[PDB]
Amino acid sequence: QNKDPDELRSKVPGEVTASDWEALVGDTRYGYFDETGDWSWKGYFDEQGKWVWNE
Amino acid sequence: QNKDPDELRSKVPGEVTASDWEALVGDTRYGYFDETGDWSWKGYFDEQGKWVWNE
Repeated sequence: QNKDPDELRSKVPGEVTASDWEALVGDTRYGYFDETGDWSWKGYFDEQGKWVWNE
Repeated sequence: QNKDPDELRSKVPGEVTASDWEALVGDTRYGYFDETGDWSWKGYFDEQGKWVWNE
């Protein structure tokens, strides 16, 4: 399983890679599957590599 | 000379590092300074390394 929202950040600080995002695909803490069946995100990694939300 | 936002993208494909954002700092297209001098971002890089706005 994945880490919880407050804590989560990229394996390496300041560097976000495809793994940092793909680990989160399908995990409904971090997004949802839209009308068409397409993953959409509820946040993103910031310059630091910290995960932030949209709102 | 940063590219414009539709064309912009990460220096190394499949990877985003601070330097990719560092180049944008003080490019008013991509963020702005508040009155105390903090820089706010108007968007972020996505998994493909493309700029996207906080819509």
